[PDB]
Amino acid sequence: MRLCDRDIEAWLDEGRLSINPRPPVERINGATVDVRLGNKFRTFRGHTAAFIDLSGPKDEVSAALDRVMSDEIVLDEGEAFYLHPGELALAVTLESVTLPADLVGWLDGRSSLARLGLMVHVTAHRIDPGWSGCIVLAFYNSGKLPLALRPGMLIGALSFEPLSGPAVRPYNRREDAKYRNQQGAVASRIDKD
Amino acid sequence: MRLCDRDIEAWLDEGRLSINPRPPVERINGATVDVRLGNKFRTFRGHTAAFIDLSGPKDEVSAALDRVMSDEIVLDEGEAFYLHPGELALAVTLESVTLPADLVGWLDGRSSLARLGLMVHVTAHRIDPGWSGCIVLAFYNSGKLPLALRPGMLIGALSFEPLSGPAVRPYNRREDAKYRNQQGAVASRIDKD
Amino acid sequence: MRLCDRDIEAWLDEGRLSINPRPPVERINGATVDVRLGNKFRTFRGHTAAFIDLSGPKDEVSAALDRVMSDEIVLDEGEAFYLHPGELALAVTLESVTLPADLVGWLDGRSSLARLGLMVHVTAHRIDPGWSGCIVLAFYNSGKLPLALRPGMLIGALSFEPLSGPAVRPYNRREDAKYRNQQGAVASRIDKD
Ligand SMILES: Nc1ccn([C@H]2C[C@H](O)[C@@H](COP(=O)(O)OP(=O)(O)OP(=O)(O)O)O2)c(=O)n1
Ligand SMILES: Nc1ccn([C@H]2C[C@H](O)[C@@H](COP(=O)(O)OP(=O)(O)OP(=O)(O)O)O2)c(=O)n1
Ligand SMILES: Nc1ccn([C@H]2C[C@H](O)[C@@H](COP(=O)(O)OP(=O)(O)OP(=O)(O)O)O2)c(=O)n1
Ligand SMILES: [Mg+2]
Ligand SMILES: [Mg+2]
Ligand SMILES: [Mg+2]
Repeated sequence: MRLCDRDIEAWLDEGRLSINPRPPVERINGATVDVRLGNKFRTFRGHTAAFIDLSGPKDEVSAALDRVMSDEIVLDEGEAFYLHPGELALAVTLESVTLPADLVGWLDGRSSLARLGLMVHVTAHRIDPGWSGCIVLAFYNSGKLPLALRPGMLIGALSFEPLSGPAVRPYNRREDAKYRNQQGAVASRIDKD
Repeated sequence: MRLCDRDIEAWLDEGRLSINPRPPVERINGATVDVRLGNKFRTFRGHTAAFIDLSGPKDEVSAALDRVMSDEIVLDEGEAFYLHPGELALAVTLESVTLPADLVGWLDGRSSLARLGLMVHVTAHRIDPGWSGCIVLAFYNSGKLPLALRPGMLIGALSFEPLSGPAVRPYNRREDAKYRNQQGAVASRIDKD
Repeated sequence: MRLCDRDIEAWLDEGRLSINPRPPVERINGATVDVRLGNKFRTFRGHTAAFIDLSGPKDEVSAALDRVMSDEIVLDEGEAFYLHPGELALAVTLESVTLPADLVGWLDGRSSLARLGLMVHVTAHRIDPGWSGCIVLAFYNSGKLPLALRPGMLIGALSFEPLSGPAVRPYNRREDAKYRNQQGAVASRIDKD
């Protein structure tokens, strides 16, 4: 079961969840809240490493991640990020989202973007109970044209699903959770497994 | 919850939910209804533009979309569409689906297709409450072999999820909704943002 | 509605849902159970066929699938599977999952893996009511770096959703279901449509 729009307006009013800044009524409809693109990005520098050993020694993996991740890219007023075909890039939502322990969220892209090949997640679209922060986007252009991405554009949508009860280990309280406090286009922390 | 098969049917029998043509009992099972491939398609003509400015002047964006989108391709009797690796294409379901205001739908592909790299959407698989029309598919072949797609084949599945209450702004009543009355392989309408 | 962590443990304790071997308490949190990577894999040999006719004559599609699928790869001690960008591969979960008729499951990847371009499904991530078996993974590396995959690593997550009632035609009792008794990195069986 997903919250319908009116109830998404209720839970937000009651402080039962937060979306900050709160999108206006034109962006909350059906069973979703549209979210917008942030202004921070990250690309990959493949020429500095041969591969990433996903569950290899913690040192080697971290040293490798730091080599291949560009610094954070902050776009000027007016400026675009050009996502070319076959290029993976990290980005972030403009909105911070905060979920309570008895709610899980789900990130969709958009059908208009799908029809041009833009994926807004790479089979990871769950926003956990107790989550609090801006959502990091993993963009991939699977289409035939480069796509200019500009801060503020509508980039996806969130839907919300009550859990069967409150989670006993929500994200804000789990010791080995990787992405609390995340505020920009944060790189993989697979090294922390 | 999602509706189980008997409850999917019950909803079809009451007429709230509607699928046209209605698939037989052999294609409604577990918590899904199988859907089939239509006969309309669209490809991209990248050579006529440099890029698409997703958030750029409305006039630029439409003019560019019209140049890159092919003529609808209509396949007659057992003609195939050849989806080659790395090629994004648009297609449609054979079935029209109509949802009421208190229900949201979700499009899956198929495991058998996944194992050959066929994606049936590009992180956009929500069918909204109030939606009424054929579903546009954004195909991408991520595998190593070209795949021949024929009309009538089983291409995906739908599951259905009651909302917490009836949506106040369902898709059929919302004024800036892009894809009401969708009956073929309709191209992106990101220009109408 | 998804089961929260305490409710997942309760259903495991009841036994009609089951995950063998059962992951410890550290791996069940929020609304998910983490799953791990198994030791069996498959690649494609494209050089033996021109294409696969998804709904062409049964005997010629079974012949083509047998020619393009490698036999099963079983990795030796401390050995890795190297997933190069743009290469599709099949794998399997370490865990066997068994769901009852009144429950559907959903496979996520991981945000840490998404941020390096690793997809763990190809728009097919529904685990059906009545399902029983190891889950076959369709991996694709959409990133810039090859990724070394080692058995035992955390590869994804499962969430669980009660159905409106028990399915009348769950997966275990359905005569044209393709993937019961599924043990390794089983190849597409699209030829059985
Ligand atoms: N594979 C898909 C997914 C969705 N849709 C349809 C069903 C939805 O109810 C509708 C809108 O989905 P989105 O909100 O993701 O699309 P947009 O945001 O691009 O359009 P809109 O401005 O109308 O919200 O399009 C479709 O035809 N094919
Ligand atoms: N990543 C995944 C997703 C699903 N499955 C399994 C779980 C499902 O219960 C089953 C069927 O999934 P689909 O209906 O998507 O696959 P098909 O339609 O190709 O098979 P079938 O004809 O049996 O419905 O396969 C899997 O092993 N790995
Ligand atoms: N597109 C997404 C999807 C998820 N997340 C956030 C929301 C989740 O609550 C969190 C964790 O998601 P995963 O469990 O899939 O990520 P990991 O397993 O890699 O991290 P962890 O070790 O914290 O479980 O990351 C995000 O920023 N962007
Ligand atoms: Mg929308
Ligand atoms: Mg199926
Ligand atoms: Mg996780």
